[PDB]
Amino acid sequence: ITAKNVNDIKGVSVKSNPDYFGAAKGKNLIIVQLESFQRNLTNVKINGQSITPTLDGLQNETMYSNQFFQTVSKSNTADAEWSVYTSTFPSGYYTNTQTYGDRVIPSMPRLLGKNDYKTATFHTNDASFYNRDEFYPAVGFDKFYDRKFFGDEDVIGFSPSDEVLYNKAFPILEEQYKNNQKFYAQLISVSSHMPFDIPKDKQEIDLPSDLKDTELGNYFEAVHYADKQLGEFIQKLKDSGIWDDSVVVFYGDHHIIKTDQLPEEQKKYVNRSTQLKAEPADDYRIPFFLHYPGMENPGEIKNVGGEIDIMPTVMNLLGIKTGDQIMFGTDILNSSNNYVPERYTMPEGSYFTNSYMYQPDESFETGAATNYDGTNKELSSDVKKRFDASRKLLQYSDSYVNNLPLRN
Amino acid sequence: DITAKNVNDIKGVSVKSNPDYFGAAKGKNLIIVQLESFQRNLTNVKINGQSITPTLDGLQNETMYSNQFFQTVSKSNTADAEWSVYTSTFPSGYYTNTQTYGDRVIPSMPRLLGKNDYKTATFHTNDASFYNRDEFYPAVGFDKFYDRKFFGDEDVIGFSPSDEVLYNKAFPILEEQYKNNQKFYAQLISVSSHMPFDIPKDKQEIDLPSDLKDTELGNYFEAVHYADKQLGEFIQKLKDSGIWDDSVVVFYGDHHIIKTDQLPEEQKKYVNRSTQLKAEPADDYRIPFFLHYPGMENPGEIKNVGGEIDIMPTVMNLLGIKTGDQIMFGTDILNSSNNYVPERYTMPEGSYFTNSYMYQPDESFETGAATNYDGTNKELSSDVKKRFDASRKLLQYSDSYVNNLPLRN
Ligand SMILES: [Cl-]
Ligand SMILES: [Cl-]
Ligand SMILES: [Cl-]
Ligand SMILES: [Mg+2]
Ligand SMILES: [Mg+2]
Repeated sequence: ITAKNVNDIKGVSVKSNPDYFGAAKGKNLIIVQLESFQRNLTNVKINGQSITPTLDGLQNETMYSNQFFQTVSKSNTADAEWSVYTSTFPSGYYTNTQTYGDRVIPSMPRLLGKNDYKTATFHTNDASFYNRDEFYPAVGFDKFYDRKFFGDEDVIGFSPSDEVLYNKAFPILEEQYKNNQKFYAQLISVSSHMPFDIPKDKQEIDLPSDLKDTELGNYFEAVHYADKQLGEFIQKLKDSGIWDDSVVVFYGDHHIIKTDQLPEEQKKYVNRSTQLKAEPADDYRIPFFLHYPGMENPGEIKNVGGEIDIMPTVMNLLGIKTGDQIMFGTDILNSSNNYVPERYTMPEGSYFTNSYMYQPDESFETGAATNYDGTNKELSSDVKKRFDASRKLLQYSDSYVNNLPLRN
Repeated sequence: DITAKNVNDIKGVSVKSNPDYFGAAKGKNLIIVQLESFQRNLTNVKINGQSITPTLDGLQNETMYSNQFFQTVSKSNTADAEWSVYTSTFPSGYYTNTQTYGDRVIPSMPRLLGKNDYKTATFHTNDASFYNRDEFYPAVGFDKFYDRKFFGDEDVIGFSPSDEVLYNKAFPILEEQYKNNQKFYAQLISVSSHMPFDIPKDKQEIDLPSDLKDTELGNYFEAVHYADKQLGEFIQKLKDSGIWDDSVVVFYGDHHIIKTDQLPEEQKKYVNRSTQLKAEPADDYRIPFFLHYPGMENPGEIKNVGGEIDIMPTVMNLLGIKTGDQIMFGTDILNSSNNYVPERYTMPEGSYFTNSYMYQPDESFETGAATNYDGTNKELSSDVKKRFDASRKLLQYSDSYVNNLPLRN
């Protein structure tokens, strides 16, 4: 298995002389993974109250996507991290951070570490969760900051709040910045994790009575809190000068609300402005925002992507050659026909494109392609090719990951 | 390979082989009322001499009742309560079970009663599309459900007809079954005390002190008082008609709604401390539970703990119905003394409540904490470990069992 072979199997055409290559050469990298944020519940107003004003404001000054998809399996948050760090698929069976925490895993932090970046990840819960204390070394992060680093002050749910996350991380980044140390920081938010129970004094949305004592109402309070704290973190990055010297990426780890299951009177709260009339496609959309210094071309990215695509997309902006490193993702700024294979909650060979989703049943022929306007799509040759490629890619990714060398 | 015996062995609660009260209510009707957002630490409260729940307080002298009965809910609280009660299986840590498994043939209390000559119905004044009830109720084998279409749009409180309309329109249906010798199980789901607790001004009967007036807790007290009043009127009709003397009647709160430790300091004096558990969330997770059956000679406080999953096995014993090979994760609370209640979703998996302490894990079992209900720490002994392991295994088995249920089509 080689990098070329994998790319040929996927069959997505990527520019040989890529645009934006090294547009952010030598810049820092800050990535924030936002817990349980989904695109169809962002940019929503409840009686004039914006739920995600921070994300809404970023649309004018970033490249962002309305068709960016989660690529997760059994352990959703950890599968998101797996996808992003490794550009390999999460398992259909295992939790990869558990099963492969004993391997030497090629990765984004490892590659950046070979290009003079110090690398760290930040999360306020204990790193024993999902085997993170083994996984983070396995992917070659120089450091991870876990509950031991963050206090037990201002707990929301089961660990310190996003406010504590950003306030304790920022000074570390500021000191690296002042000392001319190129850095990659990954922050994993948590305050908007289910059950979305936010202290009363931190709830800022006055909910209408059809949202009171509902999962969706609680979700909106938690997302609003998380978005607020993100905005305060961004303002500190701007004031400090870090923003103008860094690539910054924000994405939701995965969806949490099944919007077609909502009570009928709550459905009016779902954002329909970029709705896909196919499930689970619509819900599987996660917000995605990308900033880099001196960007001249902000706006909507048309090519679809998933979490596995973040690494190749970012490495291109940072001007880093990936060489022989196997990546199952694609640089989304240098392709136009990308697609995203899915598994676990969907059968193997399921995938999303920029215009339709395919899902098999007992066989390819008994499956269904559904256009994003809701109409059926005939199972043509191209639909078949992506199904076959998707299944082969998953096989290769599973085999590749399973054959990684042991750390000991 | 999951059997009823295996599940019971995993839980490890000792249940009398020759049970007491078996068939004490053989052949009687069953009426169960699920009271929206009632919690035990906000019942039997007086505000300046005014009783908030005088109906429930009065029942204490003539029922078996519990001061340590717990909610067992997850993502969709009201529906998870119904799930727990009808199925005696745990709500999911991930799904809303009434949504995800509404396409299954689900073994249940109404299904089992239907095989013992009961006609079964559930009543709720909102639209049955909510939480997939219009599929869930058939899935568990209710003969009928009566929803908003049946109740009309008179006397709306909040978003649907009042508890008064619920009881007034249900009663004549029960009365006709009674007169025609049709044994029945009726499940009524109240709604007037749902948040935001908006009760019409002419229906507010508590004169609130200024530290409660126009506050969430104040509105909560008016709504609970209204709901308790209407429950009392329903009971009086059951008594007058003769149905009361021919029926097992169970009342329970679906789940708590007020986080009492988050109240303003001056409102905390309103919380009932008389049977306080000095552990959270144990204290708030207590829901009222009252059981009546005709010719009961032994009214008073049930010492053994229970949760919503325990209602089915407890009731089937009273009705003299053998459950056979039907898998139940709950326990007959009148024939055990060491029952415990696993919790999830708002607590980590392996958390549980006993009659004397709560356990909650952290990163591992060993880094968790057992807290006695007097507030003191409890050392993590072998028995504490066994219940943690059993709790986690029970949740796994329940999730697997429910996921493997056959499709209705
Ligand atoms: Cl008790
Ligand atoms: Cl559930
Ligand atoms: Cl139990
Ligand atoms: Mg997550
Ligand atoms: Mg409820």
